[PDB]
Amino acid sequence: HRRYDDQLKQRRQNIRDLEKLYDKTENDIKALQSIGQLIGEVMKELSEEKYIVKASSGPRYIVGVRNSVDRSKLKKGVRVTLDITTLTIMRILPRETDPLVYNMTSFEQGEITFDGIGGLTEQIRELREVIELPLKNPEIFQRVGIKPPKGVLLYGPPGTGKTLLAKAVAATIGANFIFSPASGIVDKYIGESARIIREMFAYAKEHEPCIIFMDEVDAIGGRRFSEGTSADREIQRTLMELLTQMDGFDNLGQTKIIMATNRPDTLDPALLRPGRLDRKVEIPLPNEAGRLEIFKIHTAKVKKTGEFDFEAAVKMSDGFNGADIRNCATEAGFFAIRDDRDHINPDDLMKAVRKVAEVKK
Amino acid sequence: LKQTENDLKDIEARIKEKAGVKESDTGLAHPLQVARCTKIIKGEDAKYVINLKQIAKFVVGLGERVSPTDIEEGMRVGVDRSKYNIELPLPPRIDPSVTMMTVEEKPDVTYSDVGGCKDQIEKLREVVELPLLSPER
Amino acid sequence: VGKAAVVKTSSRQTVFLPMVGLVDPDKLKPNDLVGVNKDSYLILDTLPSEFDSRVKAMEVDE
Repeated sequence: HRRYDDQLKQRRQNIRDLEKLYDKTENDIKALQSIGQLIGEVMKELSEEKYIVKASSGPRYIVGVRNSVDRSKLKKGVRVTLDITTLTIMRILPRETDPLVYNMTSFEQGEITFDGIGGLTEQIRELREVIELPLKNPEIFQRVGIKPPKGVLLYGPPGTGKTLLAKAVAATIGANFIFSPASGIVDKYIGESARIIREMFAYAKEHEPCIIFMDEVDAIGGRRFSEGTSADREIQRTLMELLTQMDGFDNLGQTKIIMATNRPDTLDPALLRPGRLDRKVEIPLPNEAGRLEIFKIHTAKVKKTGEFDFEAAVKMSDGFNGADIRNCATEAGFFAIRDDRDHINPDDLMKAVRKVAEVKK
Repeated sequence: LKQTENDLKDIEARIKEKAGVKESDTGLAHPLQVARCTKIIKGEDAKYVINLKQIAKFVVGLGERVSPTDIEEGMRVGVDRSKYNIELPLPPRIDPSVTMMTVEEKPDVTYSDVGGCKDQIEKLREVVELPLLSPER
Repeated sequence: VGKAAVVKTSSRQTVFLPMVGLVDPDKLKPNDLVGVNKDSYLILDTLPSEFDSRVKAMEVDE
């Protein structure tokens, strides 16, 4: 009799799995009377209740209204609910910015600790002074009487001490980090382009700690003095809307302006204005003091013998960057794979240091 | 007045030509740019409906079974965009799209210079004519 | 407010729908390929991942 006691309890738990599933589908069976409503937004007030609303799902259709809601939330700049057939306003939904993958990146801030590409104290901390100042007390710019600088410029080799600063420095600030790819805003067919980015600033007005990072964009750089382009004439055209955010009604001091480029070529001088771009962080080849903090993280990853001298390897570095430092133990560790040991001799590591200097450029 | 009396038997045969259209009468009324039909009413997975155009872009991972029984609806299903193969129901696939092609017939040219072309033409004959004679070698 | 979402059709028509049990809470993703009814617009067959095309040209050899 006790054999079924434990089984019937599992059957009752299965009945709930055999019940609550279709229970949500039955509400959709009775929902055939109400068709899924389209998209709409209030534009300009016209009559008492009914206003002018253009549906983004098609041509211009002015629908009716319902008394279930009032005109407090019916003002301009809010999403509404319009029926397909009856053509009325059902209820008031909250304004939706469509947080797509390119609208708001699912990857935010980072899972990584402090700079592994860093080690320059003067330049890295120089960026944090124009960031953390408005975050807590913006009382310094009040006595000076100046607008908070958003300018950040990065020029040099991409991906080496340059790209990863976004996923590292901005991750520890505790602010919203939205990755903004240049290949996601192209929109090859009827490009929305910069109009997509305009919808992204809605998070800045809602959430103050918001950081926007443009990742290695040389595409908008060339101004094409000949102007013989085909699809690139729209690019200089869509760039002017991006300049409006640095020009027109939008003034915040929270969202930071960061744009990176490979080379100081024909790049548009207007965006280079000393008001638009301020901090310019070069990617030089510093001494041991600059690469010291990189070697510590570089050492903690590799498990090897406790006898090593990295001071002589600093002089061995010529034209090497944060990415080339990883190459050192990467190639040196390959020689120990067939040796059935994870220990890396200090001379074996220096052999890979010279090997990167041969493949340079 | 040949065309005048040719339509006499053709209009009567147009209904016979319409008899093949009587298979699918939906959506009003083989080289193709991109495969396009209307709703593909005919059509694991059983029915297969895929269309690529400005409206209602479709994709299906499975296939290779008989839903439609050969041609269906807009009659255009098959290779376009690459990436897309409907094979099993007698496909109109890998067919020239809208393009500019120069195709002529019988480019007749007689002999011109045989002076140094004695063994030089033989090298040209070993290109085309050679596999068309004795491929066993 | 309660629970709701927004779905944009491939026909350039954005539709609004309330809480619907035809999809799982883990299946909700931005830019998720799905399909709905021709009129009522109710999610039925969920399309796979990889929005737009796949690696526009391909050669497969095992």
